Amino acid sequence: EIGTGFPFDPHYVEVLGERMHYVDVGPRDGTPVLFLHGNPTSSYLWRNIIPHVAPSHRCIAPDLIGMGKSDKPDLDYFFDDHVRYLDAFIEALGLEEVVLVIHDWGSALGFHWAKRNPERVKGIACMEFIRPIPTWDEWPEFARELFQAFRTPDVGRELIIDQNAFIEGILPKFVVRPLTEVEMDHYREPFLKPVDREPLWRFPNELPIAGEPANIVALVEAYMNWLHQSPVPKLLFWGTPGVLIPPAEAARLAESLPNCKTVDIGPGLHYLQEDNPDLIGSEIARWLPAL
Amino acid sequence: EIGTGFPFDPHYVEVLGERMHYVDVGPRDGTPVLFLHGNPTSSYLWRNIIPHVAPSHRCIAPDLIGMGKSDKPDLDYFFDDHVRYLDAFIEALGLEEVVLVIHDWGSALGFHWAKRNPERVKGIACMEFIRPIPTWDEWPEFARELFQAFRTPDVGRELIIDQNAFIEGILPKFVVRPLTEVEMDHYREPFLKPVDREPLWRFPNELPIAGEPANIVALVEAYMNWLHQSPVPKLLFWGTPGVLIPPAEAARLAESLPNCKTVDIGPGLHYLQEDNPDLIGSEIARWLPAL
Repeated sequence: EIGTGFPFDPHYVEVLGERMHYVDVGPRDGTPVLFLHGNPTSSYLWRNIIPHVAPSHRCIAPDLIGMGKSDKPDLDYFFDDHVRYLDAFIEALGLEEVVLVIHDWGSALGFHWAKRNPERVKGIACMEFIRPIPTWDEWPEFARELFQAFRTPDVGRELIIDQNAFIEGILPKFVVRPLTEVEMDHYREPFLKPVDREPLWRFPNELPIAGEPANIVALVEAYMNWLHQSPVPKLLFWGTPGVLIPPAEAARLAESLPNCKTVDIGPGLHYLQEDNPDLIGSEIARWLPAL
Repeated sequence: EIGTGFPFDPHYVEVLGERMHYVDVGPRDGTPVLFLHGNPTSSYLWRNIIPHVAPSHRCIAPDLIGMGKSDKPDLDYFFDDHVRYLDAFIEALGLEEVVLVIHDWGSALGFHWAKRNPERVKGIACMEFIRPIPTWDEWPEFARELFQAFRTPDVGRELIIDQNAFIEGILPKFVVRPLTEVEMDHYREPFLKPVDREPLWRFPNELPIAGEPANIVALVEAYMNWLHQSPVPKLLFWGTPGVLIPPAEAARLAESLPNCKTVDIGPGLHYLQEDNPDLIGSEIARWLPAL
């Protein structure tokens, strides 16, 4: 049966400013065995291996920096930071030769230390260690999406805020005729500073798609249900194939909205003003006096 | 031949502490025609339609707050923000009755204003306007992925820091037998503060998959090539089906790594310690004296 206790006594050491924790049991002559844990574990992972090894060798299992009972200093916790703090943990204990028992990122660390002090590593016990993974096909399928998600950053902000996707990508995507550089530079001009793209990223995150955001969903619903009953003269322009108002939806609204005249601007996506402003303008002009 | 220039003298109005640009052309009296642009455009979007309406009617084309030549305050730029600024802008100019010409988020503003001020809207010309989108199948396929991307947050950080996925999700996912609540509480204790979950999240983002990060890929490739030529004794534990080291890969590293004994721990995924610690310690301890 697998035991749940952590029956080891806390041993602390100061190193590069931080107090790290490590279990230390076993004798003090000969070769120590250094137990290196991974993510999101700590020395507790070894609680039921160590007692088999303790009655013969020194068992040293440290809590990696920022984990376990070691102190949690505010830094990135890059791999090269665990490297710095572990090297420094080893020497802070004066360890000479060691036998390594490693797992996971513990194994990236142990292996990497052993390559940098080969003369000093007398044996390596490993399990489930980090090799390179050439393709995502070799990650087990039941875990692939989860680990693919873990490496997904702020995709929306990176497209819109960083790469300016709504100017550089959506405008030409959503106009049928090609825009010109002069036109695109007019469009680029108010968002040359990335920080100013905040509204260009909040807008699509505010769209009423699949029930969210709920507030905007209900507000749009309410004005659309006002619109469906109001006798206000309405002029709907629509293009083929459109984006938000595809041709079949323009037809339905033609009879679905009171007192609504619709106009076929021809081939259009989203910015119909940029594919056929002449027809949109003249039809507005002709429709106005009749109000 | 579509016009590229913007031949409009700039008008400005002071609306809730912020200067707002607007186009103002055409006769004074009569019912004004108010053009509302959307994302990510401005009154420039309207530039070739206005020439058709200006002969007969006043044309007012504001640049929404944060956009065009209008002031860029430090808002989040929610829809509610624009509703506050547009409303004040309409009142700032004294507009009584209007005719809206609206598109995109301009249409969401115009419609929502008109619903609150119906007796003030003499007409509505609209194009590609915002209505509730029930499912993502309603969105054009050629743009579906891009707009879902726009609405993707920091998926990695929300799972690991906010939702604690490596502790609540990966640990039981990666251990064949069930963890008890006491064991889960030992694993939870280092990171009850979500800010302290930094390494939990940076570790999977450091894994060497698909060449990223290139530097961790190289460092791990170096100690692996070192390992394949080093004669240090190695004891490789592995389970079925494993995660990082499946049975067949274990089998090949039995031959590929010199001075290597291999121990099948039986069923197992990634935290083999938690599936067969006795066999692991037992075999380490019988391996140690022969070092």
